[PDB]
Amino acid sequence: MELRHLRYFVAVVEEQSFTKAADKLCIAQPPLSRQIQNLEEELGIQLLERGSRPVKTTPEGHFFYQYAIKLLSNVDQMVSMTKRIASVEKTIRIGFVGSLLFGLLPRIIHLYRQAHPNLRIELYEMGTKAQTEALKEGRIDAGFGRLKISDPAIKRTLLRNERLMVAVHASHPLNQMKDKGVHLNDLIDEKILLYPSSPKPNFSTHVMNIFSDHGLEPTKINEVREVQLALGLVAAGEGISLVPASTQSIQLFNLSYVPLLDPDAITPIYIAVRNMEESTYIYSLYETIRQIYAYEGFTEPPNWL
Amino acid sequence: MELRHLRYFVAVVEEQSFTKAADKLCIAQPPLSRQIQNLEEELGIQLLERGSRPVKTTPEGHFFYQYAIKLLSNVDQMVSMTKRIASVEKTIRIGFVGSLLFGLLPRIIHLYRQAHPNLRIELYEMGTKAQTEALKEGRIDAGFGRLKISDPAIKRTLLRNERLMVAVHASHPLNQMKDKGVHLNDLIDEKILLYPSSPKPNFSTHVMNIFSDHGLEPTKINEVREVQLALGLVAAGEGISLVPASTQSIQLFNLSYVPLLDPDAITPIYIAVRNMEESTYIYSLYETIRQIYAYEGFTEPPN
Ligand SMILES: [Cl-]
Ligand SMILES: [Cl-]
Repeated sequence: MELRHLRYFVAVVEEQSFTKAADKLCIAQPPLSRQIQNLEEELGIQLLERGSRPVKTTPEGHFFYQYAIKLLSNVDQMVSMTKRIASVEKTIRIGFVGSLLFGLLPRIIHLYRQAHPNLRIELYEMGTKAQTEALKEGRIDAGFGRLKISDPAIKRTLLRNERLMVAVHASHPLNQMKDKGVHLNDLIDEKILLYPSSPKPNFSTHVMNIFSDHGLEPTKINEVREVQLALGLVAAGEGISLVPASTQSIQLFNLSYVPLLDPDAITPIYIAVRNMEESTYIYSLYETIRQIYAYEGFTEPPNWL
Repeated sequence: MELRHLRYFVAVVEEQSFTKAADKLCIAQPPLSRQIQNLEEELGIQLLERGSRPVKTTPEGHFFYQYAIKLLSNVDQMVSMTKRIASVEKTIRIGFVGSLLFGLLPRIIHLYRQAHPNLRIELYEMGTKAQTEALKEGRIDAGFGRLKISDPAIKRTLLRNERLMVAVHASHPLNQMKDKGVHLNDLIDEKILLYPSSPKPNFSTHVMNIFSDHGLEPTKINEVREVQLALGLVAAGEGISLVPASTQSIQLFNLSYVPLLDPDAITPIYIAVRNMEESTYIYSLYETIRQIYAYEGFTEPPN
């Protein structure tokens, strides 16, 4: 038998009518009656005095109603009880892009971590496209990326614009311009290393937008898998690359970082959250970004609160 | 006739009586009435209602008044302009891109002409790359553009960030969001008409960039010759199109413009001058823009 068999019987007994029971179940009278019939023909006992109005129970049905109500109610309790032991431990899932690993994100996470010793924190290297998908889908709670998001269900805050830099070998003509800087236009015809080869749109997309925003489109490009390969290939003299300033966490012999003069040769750092987000766990993260930044001397991101 | 007659005629219609107009000019009304009489016979047409004392003008008389306030207003401009001329004749050459003709540019230029009555201004339509190599060579002295410029021989300053908008046929579903606007995301699958088809970079580049900033690369795209075509075709039920806000200068039956909600769905406007530029004419140009920008409630920059 079914619980549906029971809920139907119970609705008929209480209402003492087949109509007030089918309407309160939002079903038709025929299927309702047929199911209780199927219940009776399965038990071998008649529960209802059918034909006598208002509908009432057989003595056997009168006992069955009492056990049925309890059993339905114990199903209700089971479900509830089962839901009480489940899902105690709070988890915050944070998505981020690999390039952000060389900046402040780690120390930010560590601090937030000290602030919440009872919180499970899961970290996932993901791109902005996946982050947006994972956010809307609940899979993550806060994303960090370099590429703006086109999606109304999501909200981006710009945390800080970060300066682009030209990684060059030490013998390169441009290295003579290390102190002062070069312009994007000075790079236009060099072999340029773009990275990562990871799913678009990634940092290579951004670099190209920067050149395109400045009327430029370099033909000598060569996409490479990762940032260390970029730098590594540069320090072997394959060519130049464009990297965030924070990437200067990586120093390789004869690898020389060189500023850009173009006021808009910048890569922004965003935090993305679901549009209607309000967890104190995210604001606490946000506050932690504000705390670290001031500590470091960057301008603070604006008020959540 | 003489200016006397027009001035004399102006006061009688401004101040509605013969004696009250005579008070304004501090002269006798016996000859004043003769002068206005002397005007109508020369024309061979009456200008005022014969005997009516409210007072009021005739069909042809009223038209003449407005013509007169315009002429008299220009004789003052003749007087005022002639005192502040310049030195026999300089030429300032200005480069701009076509899309700027729909915004505040021509009104800036028009008011600029007024500051320098004797100045020969020379307008040249050209894209950014061409404005660069033209400023470096002296062939222009300012360049109004929509593209960023890796300098360094060139100083550019951001004047304003014009909103982008989506041109759509009024039947299009997006047109529901006419007073609420949309996001680029909604355009991902749309038929998008990019303009123009000149040498790149140009506005199409920019739009392809704007989409790129946001992690979007549309596939259903056509590049068309220019803005009118793009709009024309949008009306012709051919697709959608991304325009600067000022394109709404062009209005077509069943065309409607949807605003974009994305914060960076924008088209910047830059003046570009030679790095070491301190000419008074250019400084003057800067201030006209600030003058105009102020008038329209927009932001002034430290130029
Ligand atoms: Cl960082
Ligand atoms: Cl404008």
